[PDB]
Amino acid sequence: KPHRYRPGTVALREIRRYQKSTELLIRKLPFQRLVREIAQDFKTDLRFQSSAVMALQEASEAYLVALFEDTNLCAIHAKRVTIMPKDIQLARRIRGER
Amino acid sequence: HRYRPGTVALREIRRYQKSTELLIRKLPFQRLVREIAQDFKTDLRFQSSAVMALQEASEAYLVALFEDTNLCAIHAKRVTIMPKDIQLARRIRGER
Amino acid sequence: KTRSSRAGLQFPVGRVHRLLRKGNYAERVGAGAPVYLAAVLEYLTAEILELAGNAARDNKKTRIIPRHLQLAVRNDEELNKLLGRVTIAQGGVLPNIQSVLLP
Amino acid sequence: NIQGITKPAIRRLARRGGVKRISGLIYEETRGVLKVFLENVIRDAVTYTEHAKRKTVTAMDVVYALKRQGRTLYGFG
Amino acid sequence: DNIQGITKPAIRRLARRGGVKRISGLIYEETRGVLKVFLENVIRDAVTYTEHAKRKTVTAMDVVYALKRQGRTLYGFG
Amino acid sequence: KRRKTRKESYAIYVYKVLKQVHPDTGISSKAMSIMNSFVNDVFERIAGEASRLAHYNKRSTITSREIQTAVRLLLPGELAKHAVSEGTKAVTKYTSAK
Amino acid sequence: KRRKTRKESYAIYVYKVLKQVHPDTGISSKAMSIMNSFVNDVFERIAGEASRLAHYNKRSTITSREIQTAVRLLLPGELAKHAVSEGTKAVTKYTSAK
DNA sequence: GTTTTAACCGCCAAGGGGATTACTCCCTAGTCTCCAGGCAGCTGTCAGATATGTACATCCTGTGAT
DNA sequence: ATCACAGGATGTACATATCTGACAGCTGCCTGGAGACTAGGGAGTAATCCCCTTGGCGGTTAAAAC
Repeated sequence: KPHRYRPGTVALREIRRYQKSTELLIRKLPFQRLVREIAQDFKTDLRFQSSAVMALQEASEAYLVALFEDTNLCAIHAKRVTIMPKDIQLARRIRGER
Repeated sequence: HRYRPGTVALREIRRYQKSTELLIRKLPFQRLVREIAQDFKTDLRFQSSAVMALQEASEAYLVALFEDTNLCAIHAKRVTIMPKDIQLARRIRGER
Repeated sequence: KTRSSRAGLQFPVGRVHRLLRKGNYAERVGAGAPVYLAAVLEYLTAEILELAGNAARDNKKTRIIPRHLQLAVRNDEELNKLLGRVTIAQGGVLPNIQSVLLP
Repeated sequence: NIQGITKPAIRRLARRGGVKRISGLIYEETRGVLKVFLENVIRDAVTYTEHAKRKTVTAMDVVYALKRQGRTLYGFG
Repeated sequence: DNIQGITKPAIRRLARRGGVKRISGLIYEETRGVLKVFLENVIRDAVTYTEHAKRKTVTAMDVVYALKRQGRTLYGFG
Repeated sequence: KRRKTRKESYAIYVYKVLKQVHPDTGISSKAMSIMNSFVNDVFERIAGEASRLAHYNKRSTITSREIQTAVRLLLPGELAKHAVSEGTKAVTKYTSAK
Repeated sequence: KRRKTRKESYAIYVYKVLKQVHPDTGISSKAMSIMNSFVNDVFERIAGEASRLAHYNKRSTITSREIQTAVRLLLPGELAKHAVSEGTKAVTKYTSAK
């Protein structure tokens, strides 16, 4: 019988690891491509400095982490341990983004 | 004759969303403002317009907070607001 | 003799005065205003640097990194309130796990 | 004087906010929140008044205090 | 179709850093949409700043100013 | 060939303060940039508050009193009072010297 | 017999605009005060955005294009484009006249 | 639904101080000159990143047991 | 028959040795800050007014309390 951790030990291990670490969690090239694709709609033939993309990635990851913390709080409020899109919608509505 | 438990609540909601006058009595709120300001500076005087502005701001803030609290209560499959709903709303807002 | 030395400050009083004059803040800038602002900036920098150095020493490091600054800011209540809407690059987040999620 | 914000007043404020059913423990929490908010706004207003060397808190002081906290209020100057 | 570049493991890692223990399968599309909206706003402000400067390169300072205008001040990039 | 145009930063002053508070602790480039940005942000906040204070009182000069009120309005609790004490000490010493 | 001091307000211009958009429609004193505060707030917002735009680009003059960029940054979409159209039309007419 | 109370309103009265005006002086903008503090540029070296192997920490399931 | 350990497996914290590149220190220089004056008006201060804030007081009843 192969060893198997129960469903939630590895999740807590990941939580601890990614809260101890500080490196960016999104791949750099896909994020740069997404930024360029979005910027295409505002002005054609735009160039980007590397520091600009790094700052955009840092801000986006910080915003997503804060939103996920709020989503976790909302899901815990509903006596759940699973985050759902309704939790994100409630968090963004209370924050005042919707 | 007795209305069922919730008809009068909806009636009051409609009445107070139609209306625009302040919902807190003027004198108790003025006394609270003076009591709070006593801890910052003594022998302070207040203009009537200042207290009216404070009352308007406080009532708007409380109404928005109660809207968020109602949303939180609905999120938890409830129709009754609880202190934990207010705490969650203030925590998501970034006040506590 | 530098104006910073007169006030016993390490931050540049003259540079702060020039920035106040050339910052489009008021028609005139007082003499003591740059001194007071330099003192306040130096005090805040000293507080954050002391807390960050404590964090670095707790992490067995001798050089302050953004993680130490983030830990120092978010662990101090007043500093967290001051920088509530500020994001520190490469600072990460605090190790906070909700009690309901623990085994 | 915090007790001057009576239970019916808090109920009316909740009704304006669309709340249909109110727990009995809402009132103390609402009083505390209102006290904290008023403490912050009044502290800022008194600071503005003291800087002005005035002894009367004006409507403009309250407006500036609210605007500093991202709560701009129209209708008072 | 670069929004799919933000893969499911990336969103899972971001949630883990946020403290989420269990993630629904519909979270990823909502997260991608929210990220797209946020990036659209920030990039729009940054491109406005760049165009006002008569430049063709979006700089880090433009991004910092855009974030500051939206109340999301960023430290470490000037 | 040609030296880059000089860009003024608060690096040396932050380093001096760090050596005052931690003689043996150093600082990284990213941390130094973060400290410089923090100093710039706080300077902008205090200066803007002082300017608004002067405008509200129909004054044309920013003095120690206006900055002090800005500090009291912007810094929370013990930070505000300690900054006030430090600044008043600095101003008193500066006026006592010359 | 002490005449009150002159307090400037946008009341007459708001009244003229109201008569343009609604001839048989009035405005109360409180609503007029609210509109005056709105005009003042938007003026302050746009002027501050233009000032920081000029400072960022190391310029000492607030021009039409700085105000245009401030309007584009601060207004939400269709409002921004219509405000830009109105501003450009007014500036063109003013330049054409004298 | 019933009982209580203080909010509100109308009125009157006193005076604290906000606002205005006049005067004057001293504090800061402005200018010129001078010099040294800080910035760009090099450069050496040691703090930390990277393996690398190891000693626990912890989780999980079987299992003996009172 | 449901509950504490036994022990195996996995992961992570912990010495230890290399090495490197980023940080701290030294140097030249130039530009911005300091010294030394003058002009002028912004602001500090005194006098005054009146207004607008505060205090009180009685009656009504709507609202608060139960």
